Amino acid sequence: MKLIVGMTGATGAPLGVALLQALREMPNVETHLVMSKWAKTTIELETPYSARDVAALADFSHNPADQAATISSGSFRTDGMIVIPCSMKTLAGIRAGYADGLVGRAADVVLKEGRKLVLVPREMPLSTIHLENMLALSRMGVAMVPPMPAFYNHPETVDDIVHHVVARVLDQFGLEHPYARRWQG
Amino acid sequence: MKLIVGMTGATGAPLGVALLQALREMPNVETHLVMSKWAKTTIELETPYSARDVAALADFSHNPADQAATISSGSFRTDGMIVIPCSMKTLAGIRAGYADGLVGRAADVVLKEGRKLVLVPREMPLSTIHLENMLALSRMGVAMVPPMPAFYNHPETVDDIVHHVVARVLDQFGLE
Amino acid sequence: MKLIVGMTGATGAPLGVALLQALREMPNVETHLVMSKWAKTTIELETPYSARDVAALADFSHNPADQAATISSGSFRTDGMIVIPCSMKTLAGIRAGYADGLVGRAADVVLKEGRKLVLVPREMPLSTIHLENMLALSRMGVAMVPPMPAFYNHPETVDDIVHHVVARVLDQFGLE
Amino acid sequence: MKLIVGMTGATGAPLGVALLQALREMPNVETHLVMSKWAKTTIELETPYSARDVAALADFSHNPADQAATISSGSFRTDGMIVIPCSMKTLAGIRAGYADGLVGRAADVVLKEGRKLVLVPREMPLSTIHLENMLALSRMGVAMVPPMPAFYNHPETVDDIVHHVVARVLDQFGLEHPRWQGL
Amino acid sequence: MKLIVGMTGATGAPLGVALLQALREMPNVETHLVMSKWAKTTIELETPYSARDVAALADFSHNPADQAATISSGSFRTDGMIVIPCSMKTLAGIRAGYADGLVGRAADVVLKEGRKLVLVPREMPLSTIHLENMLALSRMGVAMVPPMPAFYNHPETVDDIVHHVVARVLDQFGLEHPYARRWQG
Amino acid sequence: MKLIVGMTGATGAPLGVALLQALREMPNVETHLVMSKWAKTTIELETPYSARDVAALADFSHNPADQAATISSGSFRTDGMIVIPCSMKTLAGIRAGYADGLVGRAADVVLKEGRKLVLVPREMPLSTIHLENMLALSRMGVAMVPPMPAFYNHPETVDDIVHHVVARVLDQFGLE
Amino acid sequence: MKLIVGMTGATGAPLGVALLQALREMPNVETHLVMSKWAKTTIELETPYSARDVAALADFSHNPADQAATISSGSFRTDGMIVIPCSMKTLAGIRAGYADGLVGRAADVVLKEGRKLVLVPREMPLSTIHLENMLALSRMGVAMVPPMPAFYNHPETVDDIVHHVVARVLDQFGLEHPRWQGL
Amino acid sequence: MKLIVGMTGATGAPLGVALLQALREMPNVETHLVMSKWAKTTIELETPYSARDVAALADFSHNPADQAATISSGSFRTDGMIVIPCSMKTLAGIRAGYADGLVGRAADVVLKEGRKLVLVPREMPLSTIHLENMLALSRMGVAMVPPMPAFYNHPETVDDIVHHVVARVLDQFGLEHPRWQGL
Amino acid sequence: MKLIVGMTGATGAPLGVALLQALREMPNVETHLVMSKWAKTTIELETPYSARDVAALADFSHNPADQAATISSGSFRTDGMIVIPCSMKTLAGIRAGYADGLVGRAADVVLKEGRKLVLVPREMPLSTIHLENMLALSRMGVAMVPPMPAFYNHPETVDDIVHHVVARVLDQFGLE
Ligand SMILES: Cc1cc2nc3c(=O)[nH]c(=O)nc-3n(C[C@H](O)[C@H](O)[C@H](O)COP(=O)(O)O)c2cc1C
Ligand SMILES: Cc1cc2nc3c(=O)[nH]c(=O)nc-3n(C[C@H](O)[C@H](O)[C@H](O)COP(=O)(O)O)c2cc1C
Ligand SMILES: Cc1cc2nc3c(=O)[nH]c(=O)nc-3n(C[C@H](O)[C@H](O)[C@H](O)COP(=O)(O)O)c2cc1C
Ligand SMILES: Cc1cc2nc3c(=O)[nH]c(=O)nc-3n(C[C@H](O)[C@H](O)[C@H](O)COP(=O)(O)O)c2cc1C
Ligand SMILES: Cc1cc2nc3c(=O)[nH]c(=O)nc-3n(C[C@H](O)[C@H](O)[C@H](O)COP(=O)(O)O)c2cc1C
Ligand SMILES: Cc1cc2nc3c(=O)[nH]c(=O)nc-3n(C[C@H](O)[C@H](O)[C@H](O)COP(=O)(O)O)c2cc1C
Ligand SMILES: Cc1cc2nc3c(=O)[nH]c(=O)nc-3n(C[C@H](O)[C@H](O)[C@H](O)COP(=O)(O)O)c2cc1C
Ligand SMILES: Cc1cc2nc3c(=O)[nH]c(=O)nc-3n(C[C@H](O)[C@H](O)[C@H](O)COP(=O)(O)O)c2cc1C
Ligand SMILES: Cc1cc2nc3c(=O)[nH]c(=O)nc-3n(C[C@H](O)[C@H](O)[C@H](O)COP(=O)(O)O)c2cc1C
Repeated sequence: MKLIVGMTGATGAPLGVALLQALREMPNVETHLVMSKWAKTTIELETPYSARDVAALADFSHNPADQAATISSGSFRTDGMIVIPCSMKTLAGIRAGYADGLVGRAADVVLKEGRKLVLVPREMPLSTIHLENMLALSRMGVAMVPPMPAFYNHPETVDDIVHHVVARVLDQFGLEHPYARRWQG
Repeated sequence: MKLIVGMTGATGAPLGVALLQALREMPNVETHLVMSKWAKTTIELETPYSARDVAALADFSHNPADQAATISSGSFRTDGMIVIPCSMKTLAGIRAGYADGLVGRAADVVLKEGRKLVLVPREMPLSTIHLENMLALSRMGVAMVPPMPAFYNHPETVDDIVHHVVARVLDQFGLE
Repeated sequence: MKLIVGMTGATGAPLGVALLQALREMPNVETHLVMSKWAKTTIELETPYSARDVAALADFSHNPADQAATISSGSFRTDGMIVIPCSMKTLAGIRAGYADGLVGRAADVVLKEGRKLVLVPREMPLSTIHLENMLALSRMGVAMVPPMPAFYNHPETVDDIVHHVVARVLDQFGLE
Repeated sequence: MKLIVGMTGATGAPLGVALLQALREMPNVETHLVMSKWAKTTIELETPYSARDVAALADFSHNPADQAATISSGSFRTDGMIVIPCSMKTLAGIRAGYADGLVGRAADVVLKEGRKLVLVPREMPLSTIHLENMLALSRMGVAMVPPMPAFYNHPETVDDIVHHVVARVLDQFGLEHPRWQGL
Repeated sequence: MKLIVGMTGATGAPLGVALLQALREMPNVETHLVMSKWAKTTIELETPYSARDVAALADFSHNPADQAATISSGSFRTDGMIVIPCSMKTLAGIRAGYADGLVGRAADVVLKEGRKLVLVPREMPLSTIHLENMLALSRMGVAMVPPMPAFYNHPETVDDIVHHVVARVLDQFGLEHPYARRWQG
Repeated sequence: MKLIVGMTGATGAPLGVALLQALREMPNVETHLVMSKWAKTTIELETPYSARDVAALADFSHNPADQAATISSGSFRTDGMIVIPCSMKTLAGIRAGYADGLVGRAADVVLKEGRKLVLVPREMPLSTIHLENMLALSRMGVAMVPPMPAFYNHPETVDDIVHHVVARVLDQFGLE
Repeated sequence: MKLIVGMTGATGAPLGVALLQALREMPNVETHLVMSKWAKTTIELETPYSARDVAALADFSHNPADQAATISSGSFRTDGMIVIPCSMKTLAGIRAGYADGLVGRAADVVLKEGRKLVLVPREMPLSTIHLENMLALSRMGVAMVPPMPAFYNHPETVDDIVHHVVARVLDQFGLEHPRWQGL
Repeated sequence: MKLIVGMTGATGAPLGVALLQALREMPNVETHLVMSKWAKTTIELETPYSARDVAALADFSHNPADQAATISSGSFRTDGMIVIPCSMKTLAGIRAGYADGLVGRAADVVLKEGRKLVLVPREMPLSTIHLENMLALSRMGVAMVPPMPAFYNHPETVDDIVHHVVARVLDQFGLEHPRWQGL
Repeated sequence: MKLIVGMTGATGAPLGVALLQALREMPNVETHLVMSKWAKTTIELETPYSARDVAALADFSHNPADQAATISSGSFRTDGMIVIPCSMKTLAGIRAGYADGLVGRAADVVLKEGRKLVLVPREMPLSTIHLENMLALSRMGVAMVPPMPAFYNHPETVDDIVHHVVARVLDQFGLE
């Protein structure tokens, strides 16, 4: 299983780091990371990790301006892509198909190859434009997994919420997060 | 100021309790609470409070089946409504106009009177139907304020995230 | 009052410079300027001023690449935004939501927060694409105030036409 | 070349007058003028000219209520039409196809024959209805040429703006008015 | 507060007269009336007032063919417009934007300036065209306030129904009709 | 039977005159004629008749400006309406609902009451706008019976073509 | 000039024949004819001519089933196409893009190359499906020219109507057939 | 004739080079080239030529970031534009109207002036977003000319395919490159 | 594996012949060929082969008129279908659902059963109609794999271009 992990400059960099950490604990999974310029800023602000620390969580890390990277090619097989978190700018770019950098190009390629795209859109409030773009991509089979907190499993800390979101994102690829707190009835 | 607060059976009952607690501190605000049947289950499961405790946080607590409540009529003036959290079922009913209980009727009335409606939709993932319904209501000027965690202010506890969302919902009505 | 003034590389930088001069005559208004890269080219070709001169007309002048500026945050309260003049490319980015820089990000934020956005779109002719984008934004309550000459008040000079457009743009925020 | 020129009651009668003057200097262009009722009001308020003065600038002048004029039939060949300036009411009538007078009829005819219609829409602000109407006609190949002032060529007077607008309108028919290059 | 009051040739002229009467009793409110040709006919048929009697209820009255009236200009500030009753022809004109007379022009101007437009559409049955036009304008924020009778407050006379409609129309401008019979529970 | 016959200023007044002559041969049919201003021009250019002659072919001839005529009321029962011929402008007014005169008002009323409307649209070529308007009305059950020549029955004269169109128009109301 | 002329099984074979005769009088126009199967039936029933007679009126006559004809490729340059008259079935095939025979293929080719397609649609009444199909092609710049009789020029015979229709069809290609003025 | 030629970072730089060479053989055609950043990468990887070599094939070469170039204004008359090959990113930018660089701007200008835009879209497979974008521009009269190989004329080399594509692109402007007939 | 391979009369019969040759090198794949009437013309003009030669490349070759063939039944399990090359007319028939022959019927069945359909659409230029039909089918999950030349791997011959297209078509079914 080869997964692309795009990270983007929406607040919620801890979500990306945690997903990358959980992926690192699965040996059957090769990860290709692309951090946008603004994701690097957000990682540094919101987590104790640097961008290089996060890059080291992945098997491969590609430059966001590098349209000649492996994952820019359709013939280079992957099982899909997660953008976490996904900003409104990146969301809008993917919907329009304006593949100006590698996050956008890798996403455009994933879609043309029929591979799974999972977005973790984060913004509040959501406007009509945000919702239009989300719907357009949803109709195409793109999974929309905003980081909405669950309270039924009695979370206490931010980590509790992050890990639940990560588990529910991973569900999209039939992957089992080993600390998921699921509904029992 | 008169505000309708709808509570609904989406996970996130602490979101609604906290908004009610904040509003309680504002004497200038008259609150009209409508807890759905499933919001009572979610409150009692996810909070240390009972439905009756939450009811006591509001100036009025209308029965979710009472289509004869003051707020069911457009002639009764309010400043608008918040549904927090808002389930996909309730969202869908509002979009369709299928006003079969008081949460749905109050919302339909708010919309027909040109009053402010603010929804706190909570579901994950969001499907095509959810997004269709959300989009259609957004085009009508309904505020969509999902409980999206912000990390730029370095939250530590669930209370931190809850506090942030409530502050932003309050913002929709110029409240601090 | 807090107003964001975006300047964009459409011909008509004198419209933007004149608006900022008129705002500087109002001591109660805090102005946040964002000049695009091409707006600087246009200012220097069409006005007596340099980019620095125009920057000095506003309380703040943010870098058009700086997505961390105050006005990129929703929680930072403003009374809205004017893009004057507004090129088709900027208009297109806003309609699409492709918030690549601060003009785009500030606009996207103004819209999500339900604040007032006023665009001064300048292009001739207007293509199908231009009108599509204008129509979509208009349905959302975005004011479209193109710099259309009025001849009923018998203008004589360019300044007369400029002044009239500015006053009507100002009029959107109930200003004289 | 045969061109229909419609004038309409939006502010900007000076734009229509200057177009007719520019077309008057071109011998192998036959102009057919239709001034709307409210255009006469706008001409007289905004220019030093009377209605008859403006009518004299064109080869033919047709009554706005005359649905039996030459230009109201598609069998009468022309090279197209300019409405300058074009009010929101006239723009809406054309979009709807409600051809109540000659301006609407001629425009409707130009469209059905597949000839070139150029509109000079003027209103501010532009509402949702305005934009909807403009977009629907744009999709049909109707040129939308609002009188948007250019500043890159350093205008000083109203005339500078008016003549530039006229030049860019004329461009639609490949006609040269007596521009951007490098920087 | 400056309000434009358009009247139109749908049955229901008593609704217009009553709204104008109620407005006359509010000194903070300047009214600009435009009666269509057919409204004049309807006023004379349905009320004991003449058109001039109704004109005298307003602070200003403009000619329906007068595209040069104050209210035809956007720069002339008003707080909005009510068309009461609003015929299907007038409704259709406003939706198409075919601003052929002053009722239509003043309405078109109100919409371009972002001011409040309140329509009191009256026709029965409603056809697909009526409904299309009503919806198009509704999506733009135009208030659709058809004169539908309420029976919960136990009306007895036509006046009872007229005054309730008028009160509910006035609600659109935050104005208080002093004889409103509101729902008490 | 009560039928409204609208005449409109499209070329093809002989189609309208012939329809009225054929109806006058049916003693059970009460005809309500409304000739538009331009229909009078067309009748006088294309037929041997004057406006008065054509008016005398029907039981009633209402003034095209008279919005108070019997047929302007829905409660006044009719079996429907034919517009023959129907110009694009009249077709456009009906589709838009801009019922400025009696032809338009009578049509708008026929539609709201669910009565049968038959249009004989005449124009060549048919533009996008014309087809839009025709399609919209067609979706509502409005019959579109343009005066299309049939050559299978070997016509020789204009009257043969005219007669065939009239019979097929008549056929809409199960008439011979 | 190279023009494709398609004929189709709507009533109005006399319209197609008269178009070919008018084009035959024009030396610098090369006509390519495609008669549909049902058009041959309509020609023989409605005219004094046989199928071969009509084929002789054109420079080239292609089999309606021949998808290998010159006109079935976009590399073979023409100035466009007229389908006269055009049945609802053929109109629907073109709209759908279901280019089963040469009439549909040539029309599909004309469209993809951005050349001028003119249709002479004939049916009565017109249904919702007819109008939908006509509208969709109209939006793409396809001229819709139904054979609508004009009466203002005082016709007496069927020929008068036929020749006027032909003249107005030819107008689409700027060709003059051997009209409205004033009143 | 004045033609804008845009080159873009889709595979198929040989297609753009061959178009410029073919246009170079035509004296009364003035070509304005705009190579995108990624097009230079594609040229160098896929051809024996450098960026400067290709720029020398055109009369004018404009920087892709230069929004002040002659071709960025509608007052500067051209006969239209070819983007060859056209990436999905550039195709999407044009459709959206997001005219961030000169390729997008010139294309946006060509469209607003009603001049002819021809795109040579290349990607495989084509996604829903690609097709949506292509369709929206097609509706506006933008020619969509993907580099689809023909086999009926029996090609042997890559050059055979390239030159046929070029010929069919040129067809859009009525230019003859130095085809199907019968069977 | 069971694969349906439709061949259609677009130029590019060498693409279809090459695909069938590549499949014949895979012993686990049962191929069901349907050559259209015009595909036979194209094969004989563009390849060294006759229709019989191409038929012999597949396990089954069904008559393009035979709506009773095995693959016309949904209950007959397959892994999907490739149309290579796919003309605009065939593409149009599939999008419309006008399943007049076996290529159309087999495709309509593949879609109703939720099996994979891969079209190799070949035409230049692509008109509005072509793109409409392609877009509609694409929204349903139909893969659009037009024979687009790739120059990054430095091809020299027609066979190089052909081979690359085939491998990417194959790639849709996870084949080499
Ligand atoms: C600290 C901070 C927080 C931000 N949070 C969000 C957010 O949650 N949602 C969003 O759409 N953009 C957010 N942005 C704005 C984006 O970072 C900006 O639009 C940027 O251009 C995104 O580019 P990228 O998607 O390529 O990373 C934030 C920016 C800053 C600096
Ligand atoms: C503990 C629990 C959590 C739930 N969370 C959600 C949720 O997050 N989003 C949602 O749409 N529905 C959620 N539901 C399901 C809704 O309660 C259910 O659709 C119900 O019909 C909603 O009715 P109501 O909106 O009137 O309260 C949840 C149910 C349970 C019991
Ligand atoms: C002098 C000159 C005049 C221009 N005028 C316009 C114009 O009026 N409308 C427009 O959309 N673009 C115009 N542009 C092109 C834009 O500058 C270009 O699209 C640029 O990318 C806009 O970027 P921005 O919106 O961030 O400023 C002009 C460019 C130049 C230099
Ligand atoms: C002097 C004055 C200025 C006007 N300016 C405009 C204008 O700028 N745009 C517009 O749409 N209408 C404008 N109008 C209103 C129109 O004249 C009015 O809608 C009229 O019905 C148009 O009719 P017409 O298009 O047949 O001329 C103006 C009216 C007056 C008297
Ligand atoms: C007495 C009478 C009652 C009418 N009632 C209505 C009605 O309720 N609804 C409607 O749309 N038109 C009604 N009309 C028809 C309109 O008056 C007619 O369409 C007229 O053209 C409207 O023009 P106006 O809107 O400019 O006044 C009525 C007409 C008459 C004479
Ligand atoms: C002799 C002549 C022939 C006309 N023929 C047509 C026609 O066939 N189709 C059309 O839409 N308008 C035609 N018109 C133009 C209309 O008469 C014009 O649009 C008029 O405003 C229609 O108004 P009415 O529908 O109320 O009669 C013709 C006009 C003249 C005088
Ligand atoms: C003599 C007769 C008259 C016909 N007239 C028409 C007609 O007016 N309009 C139409 O759409 N079809 C008409 N048809 C039916 C068509 O001929 C039939 O749909 C046929 O399949 C058309 O095929 P084609 O377009 O390939 O010629 C007529 C058929 C017959 C035999
Ligand atoms: C050699 C290689 C081949 C590429 N081929 C294509 C292609 O076939 N189609 C496409 O849309 N993008 C292709 N790309 C990706 C684009 O180059 C990338 O999206 C870039 O941002 C396009 O920018 P531009 O249109 O300004 O040149 C390719 C990239 C590389 C490095
Ligand atoms: C040699 C030649 C090449 C053709 N090339 C194409 C083409 O590339 N695209 C297309 O849509 N049709 C093409 N056709 C036309 C089709 O063969 C025609 O539309 C036929 O009806 C298709 O039917 P089918 O899809 O059942 O094979 C070509 C025809 C000939 C004979």
